[PDB]
Amino acid sequence: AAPESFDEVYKGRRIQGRPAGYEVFVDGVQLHVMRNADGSWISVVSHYDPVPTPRAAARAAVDELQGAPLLPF
Amino acid sequence: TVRKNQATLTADEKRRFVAAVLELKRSGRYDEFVRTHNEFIMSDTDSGERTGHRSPSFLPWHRRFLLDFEQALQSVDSSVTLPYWDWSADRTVRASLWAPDFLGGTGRSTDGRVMDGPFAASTGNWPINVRVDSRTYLRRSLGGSVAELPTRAEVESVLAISAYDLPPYNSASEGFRNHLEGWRGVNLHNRVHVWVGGQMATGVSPNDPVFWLHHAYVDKLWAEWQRRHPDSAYVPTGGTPDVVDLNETMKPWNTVRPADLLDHTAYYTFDAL
Ligand SMILES: [O-][O-]
Ligand SMILES: [Cu+2]
Ligand SMILES: [Cu+2]
Repeated sequence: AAPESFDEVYKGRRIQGRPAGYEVFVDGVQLHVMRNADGSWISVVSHYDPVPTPRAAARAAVDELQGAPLLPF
Repeated sequence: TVRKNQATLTADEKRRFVAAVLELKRSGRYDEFVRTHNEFIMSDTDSGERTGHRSPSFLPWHRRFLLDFEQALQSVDSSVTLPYWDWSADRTVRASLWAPDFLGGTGRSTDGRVMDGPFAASTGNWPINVRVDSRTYLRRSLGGSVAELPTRAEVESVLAISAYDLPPYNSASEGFRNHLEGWRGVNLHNRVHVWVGGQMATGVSPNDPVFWLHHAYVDKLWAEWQRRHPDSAYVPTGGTPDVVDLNETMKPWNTVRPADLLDHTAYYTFDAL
């Protein structure tokens, strides 16, 4: 089963997630994310650092970006 | 071809390595290595085709990727070889690796920007082009996101694992390859990416020249594992969906197999193994 969708403003940035196998967006720009076999998640800007959920991966991307626009993949 | 511990390079060898890397950047060749690595880490998945990461071919794939990069360096200066970073030994920000005559240091706290060394954005010689984070300067936060690099005792515990890899041949596996990669256990290779931070924590991690020195030491650890376990070898050995078996070719080259890459000494030796 895929995780639930989410939508919130995190550190001033709109993060959205939805099942697709799952998509995340940061201010409307899609962010590559991936699920590991143990159920953890990573994003392309944190791709060696598992976190428990796609929202956690989106928040890790906002933390990584330090305010900068994401560019599309 | 001898791959040397970075800590041992002469000032001349550091100068020549840096100039060769800067020339691959200026000529446009460097950024295509960055692009190839990001394309594989976005496509390598635990339940589908997986080649460069989270799979038994993680190690031969990165061995061939580093060989391609070393050959490109040698096309600029034939005396240059890839050095390796033993992060178990050279484990602080004071390491000579991070000095201004070599890779430069950590980034400043506000925006992660590396401010010294030859790859600092202010030099004009190290544009970050292939990127996901839109910022165009090299960034690092050494020890920011995880507090310690692996220790020698931790590396030893992974080296002692007898099986090369095990079904299901992905990030959930037991065995040496996944413990070295780091998705299970005390975590060697992934933790080093996270410890450097900046681009090294992302799919475009070859944007930092330390990428190559990190993976040259990972590659050395494979060589040490083999010497510890001469009775053990690459697996799987045929018929495995979505996984590169021993005698199967690997993308993107298509013309080389794990079997062709197990013996590093056909291509280089280490200063000490
Ligand atoms: O290997 O990144
Ligand atoms: Cu991915
Ligand atoms: Cu990688």
